[PDB]
Amino acid sequence: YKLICYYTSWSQYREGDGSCFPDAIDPFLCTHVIYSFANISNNEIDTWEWNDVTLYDTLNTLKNRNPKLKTLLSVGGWNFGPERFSKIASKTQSRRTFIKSVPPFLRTHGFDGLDLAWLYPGRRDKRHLTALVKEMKAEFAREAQAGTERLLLSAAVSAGKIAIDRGYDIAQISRHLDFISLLTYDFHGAWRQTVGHHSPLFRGNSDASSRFSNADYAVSYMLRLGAPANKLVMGIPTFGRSFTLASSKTDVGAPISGPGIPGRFTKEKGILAYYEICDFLHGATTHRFRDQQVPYATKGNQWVAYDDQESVKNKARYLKNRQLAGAMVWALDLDDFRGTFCGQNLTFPLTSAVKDVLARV
Ligand SMILES: *[C@@H]1O[C@H](CO)[C@@H](O[C@H]2O[C@H](CO)[C@@H](O[C@H]3O[C@H](CO)[C@@H](O)[C@H](O)[C@@H]3O)[C@H](O)[C@H]2NC(C)=O)[C@H](O)[C@H]1NC(C)=O
Repeated sequence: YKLICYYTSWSQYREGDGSCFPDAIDPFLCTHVIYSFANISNNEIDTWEWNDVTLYDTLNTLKNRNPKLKTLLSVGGWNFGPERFSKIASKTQSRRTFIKSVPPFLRTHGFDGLDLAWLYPGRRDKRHLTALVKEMKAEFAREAQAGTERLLLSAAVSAGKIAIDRGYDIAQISRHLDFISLLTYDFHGAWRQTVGHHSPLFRGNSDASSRFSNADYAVSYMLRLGAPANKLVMGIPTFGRSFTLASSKTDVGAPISGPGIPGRFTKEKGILAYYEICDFLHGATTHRFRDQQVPYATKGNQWVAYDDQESVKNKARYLKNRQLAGAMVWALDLDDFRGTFCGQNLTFPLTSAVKDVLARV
């Protein structure tokens, strides 16, 4: 069982305790840690924050306390134009230049692999996406000839039926990717105004349309398109999505006027870190969609959908019963990394819960 964990580079800037560096990571918690978002310039992989070289180095030293740890660097992300990616993949000339530029870069900074986070391929990208992966892996097999351990190659994929049908050739890229991470937590549309859970586990007996929006369906679909169970990694949120109610209605279906208010440390509308949700929970009413098996809390005119220890152990068991390769946790830095915000003196509550379940059988 794999436990891929993402560490986001821009979490250093957060004020107070909110600040997180490679430093705070438990060497023995995850199996793969993915440093989040490198850039591309002149069709060549490159750093993003000025001190990426120092943090790169800082993270890669964890491999000194734990030999078996493996780290990878991710390319793209949400603040990286889709188009920008799409331009590089279409022109074989500019694509080969990018591919040729990765090995070196990783070997120098100490990573054991690359992670592609092209955030959403369009109908016109599917063919090139397949080209990019295919060729990139060929490059990695060829470079292992130099007598060093072959670099890994993976990818962050959407879990939206429509998104997959539109831009991914799952059967084709499944064979060159070392492992695939399903973004099973972006389900409730950024578009419409209705309270809903972004990462539901199950269909949920009460609501006909868009059953395609839950981890279970996303997973069953990928297996059908051709992805091997031994390459799928299911995504698990370590954050919550907030909304500002537009009425005293709190139950499934209630009106919304927009995202929720900012977090004191997170400072971003609509999102809250797990440690912020821990402080928010005080004096809030909790609820739990029994059909989907996922939380939600309300307080004042704020309605928050999130994941606790139990909702997370649940997804972990599911993951196991379908025999998937493992779990993926988005943001170690959104988890209670210090462990001084959520009751129990434990550190990394959620990611640990996933790990305990994974080490069972
Ligand atoms: C990831 O890589 C991007 C592509 O290289 C970087 O971008 C830009 O490259 C230049 C420089 O900023 C931009 O054009 C600017 O350059 C000069 C400064 O010499 C300015 O005078 C001019 O006004 C422009 O700002 C381009 O806009 C841009 N290329 C694009 C956007 O297509 C980008 O900085 C980098 N991202 C980060 C955070 O490193």
